Amino acid sequence: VLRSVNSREPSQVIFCNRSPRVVLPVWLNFDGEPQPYPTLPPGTGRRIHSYRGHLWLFRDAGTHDGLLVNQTELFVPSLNVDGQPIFANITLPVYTLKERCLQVVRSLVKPENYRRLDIVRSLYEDLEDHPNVQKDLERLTQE
Amino acid sequence: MMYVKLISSDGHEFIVKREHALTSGTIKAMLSTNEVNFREIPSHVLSKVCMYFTYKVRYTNSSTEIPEFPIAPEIALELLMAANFLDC
Amino acid sequence: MDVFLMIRRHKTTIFTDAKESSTVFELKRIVEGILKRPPDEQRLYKDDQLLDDGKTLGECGFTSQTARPQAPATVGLAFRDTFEALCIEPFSSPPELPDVMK
Ligand SMILES: Cc1ncsc1-c1ccc(CNC(=O)[C@@H]2C[C@@H](O)CN2C(=O)[C@@H](NC(=O)C2(F)CC2)C(C)(C)SC[C@H]2CC[C@@H](CN3CCOCC3)CC2)cc1
Repeated sequence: VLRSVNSREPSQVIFCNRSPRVVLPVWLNFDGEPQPYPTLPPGTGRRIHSYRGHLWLFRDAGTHDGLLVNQTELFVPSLNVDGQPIFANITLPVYTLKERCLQVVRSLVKPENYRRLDIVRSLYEDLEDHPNVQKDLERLTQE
Repeated sequence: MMYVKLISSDGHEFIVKREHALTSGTIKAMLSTNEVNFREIPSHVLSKVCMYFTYKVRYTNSSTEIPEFPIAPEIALELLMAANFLDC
Repeated sequence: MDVFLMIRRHKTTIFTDAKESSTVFELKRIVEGILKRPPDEQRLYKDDQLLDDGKTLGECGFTSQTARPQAPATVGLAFRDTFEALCIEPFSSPPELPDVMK
């Protein structure tokens, strides 16, 4: 269900990274398969050529933590008005404290050593449940 | 506004807005005196939890660009355990 | 522009926000509603420097850069015929990093 539409109608977009992360843009192709695009460093913007009805999501390039674009999960280019580009402002979500702690711990501990940490077993499983695009697409489809 | 007192294991008293504290479903249940004691959370963790409450209320549903919530490596594991318990 | 503070005395820490343009005096009014002590019984400090009631918080050095929600700025408080000495007890010390986190 979540797939780009082959509109063939050009739409110019500014991918504007307003996050502290290196951002990976992800394009959902016409079969709903996610395709990675070039990364954007923190504090950078790029004018890119996309199409109306196309679907994009944004993630941390190294960790795949999910990011927000114009305050939501999915970005769909629309029609350009006045020759103005559509802005896609990529930002951090407000992560839960638990998820942010999981991010930092994963950043420090190799997955093979998660089970060495002195914490309850359910948190081993939470640490091992790394963020990933495919699961979020399934969550979004069901919504 | 209404304030609650959250007390760490080492006896530090943290006075925060109730609306901020209710970010944690655990704390809401513990409140429902106006004081909550955490026998397992020391102040170098609970102070950071209160900063998170402030951070969440300020930036949730905000269009300003959102800064990262910072967490030093030396507190990360205990803060994870507190966050798991507090459900926030 | 809002500023975000920890108002600290002894082993008490108050988390609150205020305007950069609001005054030290208006902040003591905040403290009064919470701690039930009058402004004339309060002394507020930035680091070791006592702060004048007329001065704005920004003037004292509390700004968006220094007083953020994630990293709040600390305002020292001393209560009183003699005002006590400013004393803020530090937070506890984190343990040593687990080896798998090194
Ligand atoms: C610099 C930068 N920084 C962060 S992103 C970014 C960037 C960089 C290049 C662009 C060019 N723009 C698109 O590729 C827009 C985007 C999306 O809308 C799909 N797409 C199309 O062009 C689709 N084509 C069609 O739909 C039609 F032709 C109308 C029928 C396709 C994908 C079916 S064919 C396009 C061809 C040529 C371009 C490569 C793009 N390679 C691959 C990824 O690595 C480098 C770039 C892919 C195959 C855009 C953004």
